[PDB]
Amino acid sequence: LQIPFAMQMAYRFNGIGVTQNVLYENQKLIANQFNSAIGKIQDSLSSTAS
Amino acid sequence: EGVFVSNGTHWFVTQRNFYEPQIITTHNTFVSGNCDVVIGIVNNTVYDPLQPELDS
Ligand SMILES: *[C@@H]1O[C@H](CO)[C@@H](O[C@@H]2O[C@H](CO)[C@@H](O)[C@H](O)[C@H]2NC(C)=O)[C@H](O)[C@H]1NC(C)=O
Ligand SMILES: *[C@@H]1O[C@H](CO)[C@@H](O[C@@H]2O[C@H](CO)[C@@H](O)[C@H](O)[C@H]2NC(C)=O)[C@H](O)[C@H]1NC(C)=O
Ligand SMILES: *[C@@H]1O[C@H](CO)[C@@H](O[C@@H]2O[C@H](CO)[C@@H](O)[C@H](O)[C@H]2NC(C)=O)[C@H](O)[C@H]1NC(C)=O
Ligand SMILES: *[C@@H]1O[C@H](CO)[C@@H](O)[C@H](O)[C@H]1NC(C)=O
Repeated sequence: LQIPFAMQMAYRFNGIGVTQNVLYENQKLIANQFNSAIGKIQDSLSSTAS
Repeated sequence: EGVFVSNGTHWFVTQRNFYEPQIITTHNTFVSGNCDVVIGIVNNTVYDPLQPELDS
């Protein structure tokens, strides 16, 4: 069933007991923290095989 | 507890796993802040069930 990704994340916030409006009011920050965090995965796996 | 949904002309709130449209009201919803913050918000009346009772 399709659902907009910002609304799928609002359901997933609401599932950990954080109210939906915490996402919609912080959506740019939450997206920046996510894009940054995947950038660290890419750097770590390039930096070391270990 | 639900999702906002439109049939193409009206707006309703429904539970997420079975289509059950309700009128949007001050019970079905909660406020947080002003209209300007949320990315992709829309405009509708929200019915307040007390107001017709204060009309008597
Ligand atoms: C919550 O933490 C985030 C970082 O995790 C803070 O976000 C930064 O805010 C400053 C301005 O105050 C910006 O210069 C940075 O670019 C922001 N970072 C990101 C990744 O967007 C945020 O300020 C913190 N909020 C509170 C209330 O403490
Ligand atoms: C969408 O929901 C409305 C409200 O339940 C449906 O009802 C009709 O809405 C039109 C205006 O769009 C009114 O003129 C009719 O009098 C309403 N009829 C009834 C039975 O209330 C509407 O049919 C629904 N569907 C669409 C495609 O808008
Ligand atoms: C949603 O409703 C608000 C409130 O009526 C609308 O904002 C006003 O729109 C008029 C017409 O463009 C402007 O003259 C006002 O200055 C606006 N007020 C503010 C505080 O911005 C808004 O345009 C509506 N949005 C949609 C998509 O219908
Ligand atoms: C949805 O995406 C389109 C581009 O495909 C954009 O123009 C529009 O402003 C977006 N609307 C909402 C409600 O996010």
